[PDB]
Amino acid sequence: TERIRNVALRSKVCPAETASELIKHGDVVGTSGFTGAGYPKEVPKALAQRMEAAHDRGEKYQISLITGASTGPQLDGELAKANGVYFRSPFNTDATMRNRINAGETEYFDNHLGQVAGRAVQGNYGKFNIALVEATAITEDGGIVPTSSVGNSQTFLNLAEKVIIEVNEWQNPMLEGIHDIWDGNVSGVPTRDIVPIVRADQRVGGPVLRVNPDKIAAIVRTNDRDRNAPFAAPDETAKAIAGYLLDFFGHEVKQNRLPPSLLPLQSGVGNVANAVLEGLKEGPFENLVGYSEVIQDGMLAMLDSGRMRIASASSFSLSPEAAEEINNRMDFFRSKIILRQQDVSNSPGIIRRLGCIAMNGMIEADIYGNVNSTRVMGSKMMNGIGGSGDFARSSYLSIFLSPSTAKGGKISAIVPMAAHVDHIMQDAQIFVTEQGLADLRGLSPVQRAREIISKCAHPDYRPMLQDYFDRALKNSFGKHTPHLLTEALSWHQRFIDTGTMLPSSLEHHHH
Amino acid sequence: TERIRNVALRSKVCPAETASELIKHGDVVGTSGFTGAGYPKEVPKALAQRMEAAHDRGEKYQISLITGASTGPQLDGELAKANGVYFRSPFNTDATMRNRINAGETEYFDNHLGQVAGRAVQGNYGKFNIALVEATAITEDGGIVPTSSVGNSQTFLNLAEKVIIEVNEWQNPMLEGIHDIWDGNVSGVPTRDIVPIVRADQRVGGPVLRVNPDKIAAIVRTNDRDRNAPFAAPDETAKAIAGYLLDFFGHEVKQNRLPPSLLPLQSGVGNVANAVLEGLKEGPFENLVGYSEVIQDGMLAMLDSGRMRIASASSFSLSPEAAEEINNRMDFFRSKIILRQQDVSNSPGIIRRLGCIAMNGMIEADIYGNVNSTRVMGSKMMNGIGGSGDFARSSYLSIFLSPSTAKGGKISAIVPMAAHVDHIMQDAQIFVTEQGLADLRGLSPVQRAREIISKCAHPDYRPMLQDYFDRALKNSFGKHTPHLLTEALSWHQRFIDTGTMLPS
Ligand SMILES: [Cl-]
Ligand SMILES: [Cl-]
Ligand SMILES: [Cl-]
Ligand SMILES: [Cl-]
Repeated sequence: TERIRNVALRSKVCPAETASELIKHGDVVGTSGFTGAGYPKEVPKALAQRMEAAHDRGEKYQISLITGASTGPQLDGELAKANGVYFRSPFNTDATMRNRINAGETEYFDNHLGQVAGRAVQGNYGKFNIALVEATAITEDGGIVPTSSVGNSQTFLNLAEKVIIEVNEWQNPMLEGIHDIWDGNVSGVPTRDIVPIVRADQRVGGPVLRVNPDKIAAIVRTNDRDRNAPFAAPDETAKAIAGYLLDFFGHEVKQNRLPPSLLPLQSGVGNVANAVLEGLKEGPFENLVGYSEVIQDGMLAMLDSGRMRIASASSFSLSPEAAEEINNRMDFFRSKIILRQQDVSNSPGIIRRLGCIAMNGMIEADIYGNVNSTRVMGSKMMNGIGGSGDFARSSYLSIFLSPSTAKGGKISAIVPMAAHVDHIMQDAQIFVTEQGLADLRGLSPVQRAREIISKCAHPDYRPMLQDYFDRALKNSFGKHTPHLLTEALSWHQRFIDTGTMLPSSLEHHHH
Repeated sequence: TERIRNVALRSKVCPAETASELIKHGDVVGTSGFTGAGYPKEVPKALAQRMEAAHDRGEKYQISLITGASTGPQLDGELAKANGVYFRSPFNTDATMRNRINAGETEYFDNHLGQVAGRAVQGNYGKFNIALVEATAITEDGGIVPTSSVGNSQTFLNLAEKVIIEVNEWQNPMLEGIHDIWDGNVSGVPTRDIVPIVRADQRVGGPVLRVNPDKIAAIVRTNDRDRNAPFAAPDETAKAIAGYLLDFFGHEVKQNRLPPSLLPLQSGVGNVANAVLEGLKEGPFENLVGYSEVIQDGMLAMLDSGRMRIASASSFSLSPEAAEEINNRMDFFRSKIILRQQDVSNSPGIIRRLGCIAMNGMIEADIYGNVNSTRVMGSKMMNGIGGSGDFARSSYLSIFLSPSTAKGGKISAIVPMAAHVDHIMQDAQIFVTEQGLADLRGLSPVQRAREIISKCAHPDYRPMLQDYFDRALKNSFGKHTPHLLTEALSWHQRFIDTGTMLPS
């Protein structure tokens, strides 16, 4: 079937290589793409090539690359390989791009995902030269049907001087109808509109991105796959974490602090999220609802069994197996899923109104329960804050989940002081590791520290943590949040110098 | 003219001492009180005295004290002296209470002010045994008219098992009409209601707090004063700061990034605010609107000079001169001011929708523009995060303002690394000191550093910050946000060891 159903736009179809020539050195480029789904593929590959060729001849060729969130090898990967990106925002998971960022070759700022559209409209990223957006289809009246994510595509389409569309025949035609795109003022000039979402299954818009066809400078016909990350099978650490979390939910229900259907759930991806979604599928709950950033394997399974009734997200993040399953049953799952603009999926007004339960990963937390989601040793970027801030602060309950150690035991995920902070104490109420669960509601910092050390810290590190804390309590400038500034960051430096946070017994250590 | 206009409730009047006896060791007490305005006074004093006596006889006698925000000597002060508060939330400015907190004798957690009502309903502080609320009057229908703040009072009245009302004759009877108390589910069980505020001057509720009269166990007639802000004027440092900000706003308007009337303004608690407001009072921006937590002296003046049209807040924080001024002209000012529940004034959904400009003070910022609002040397509580987070993260523009130094030049307000973080990089776009303004929008952390160091840092400290940053760029573990962890916190330790951040 013909995917470009607007006859007039067919005249703008052309090869990827030619379309990529529309993108000039210094251009700010907004693209589709969120958790490895729905990013443009062929134009970025052709761009990277021409970039490398330019560079080889001593000619500068770099762009500013603003996305929904993370993309995949064909975009972030190819462009970072070509060294073709001078500035990147707001979220990346590609390893080559991460190396450019951590070497200072690509300037990076990881804005809260729900705020990116707003800040783009305010002009923070400068003037948008190009919007580059992947589509399932173009409708009879020139509407752009998105693919496996919505992200910021509508905002980029509004702002950009020129538009390039990739129509990807790999994406299932029955994605059409799954998106909800609102024409209301979510991220524009104040006063903004009330986003009137009062239930997770509510649609407020329509199925297409809107763009003036006169801005469309090229359409490229493509056929290439998203980045479908291998399924991260839960290990015993992930299963233990999930166990403690599910025990906690069951307890809150039995104490009437949560309904039996819990509240709208936001979860991440990976090992632990997968263990939690598997536990929810088997637990004593019913009629669950997702209001998250992403749809993952475990959510599909609950939508299939009827355990989950609806899942709202901005994107899919599926394994190949799960992708195949939803592709063969898009008719059924399309009725269970709403994909929203990320400035709506990550809207704090909505997250709070709905009372979402936030469940997020972390690099580390300190004994007072300040959380680092991004910067290893305080200076090396992992991925970015993403929407963890959007959700942690706005949620009914903010839960952080992590192995108690990293790097094969050589790093403790509970430290004296976090080397960088993404989520302040006030934005984190519950911590879960494979060692147990700390409930910090209503506690002072010293009381948080007693719970976090006793419930969450690994036994190999707990005596060092207790020693730091005990001595801080005796010696800190103030006793409200006790610290020893002489050693607060010394475990990290110890790791930098020696590859482990564990002390050597050839020198003294108070514990 | 009788303040208690419900005849039947007059039979509940009793002595402050007798009322205090309703409050038992271990109780959770929610009170009125926000920025030194509208907190109960007599029952706390009577309680404090009974607490000391009990301690002497060997009887434990402490409470949990949950407020709107800060109170004053009659409440926080007296209970601190008596050592009668085991836990305190969310915001304190009383010196005696601060000393209990920093000595570890009172447990404190400074929640975001807009979230306190919600967490209290959730059960985070435990069950509320008592709500102790100051009132201007009690209407014929049994409505409780608030005094100089709303705070969390509606929520505490809802939650508490027993209610004590102090009716304070000192408070102006013409406060009645000024408050807007919403019927809706703002902070209750999800799903919450949409709060239909789309304009800062929009009233959506009524003038009184609602409470079941069967829950009222005692009404205490009182007569005692709120705290006042000092009467003290902006010095050359604050005026320099206001000058840079006002120039910034001017450039924004000229570039069409702000309207000529700007956007609703949130002005933080502090003295740099006064400079800023005093600057706006005679600035080129007309038809201004406040959507804030508090009505300061500055705001009152603009409401007077017509330069500001309306101000929404949860509370008053006025000098005695300004207090006298508004109490002479309440009929004028009452039409210009709306006092709301703090979970409405500080609602992130509302703040974002209105597109507030947030202007807040700070202890320090690091060179990457993380902000500390609360904890000196990372461990010693000043006041609390208050509503600075609610507004910083939700605002259209998040501005932080500060002298570039503290303690007569012996502390730099710009440091290699903040000893504690309240506001992350993502929540701070603009910094202003008396040295200049740093516009960080669209910038990576190293780019932020270059702006903050060059524009904001004091000349005494700027070469030292540049030295730290340059060696970090060379030697840091990663280069995205360069640090030398062996010296990131060394300026703070140097201050602890020697009394100054300047090397010998
Ligand atoms: Cl809204
Ligand atoms: Cl809490
Ligand atoms: Cl709302
Ligand atoms: Cl920005």
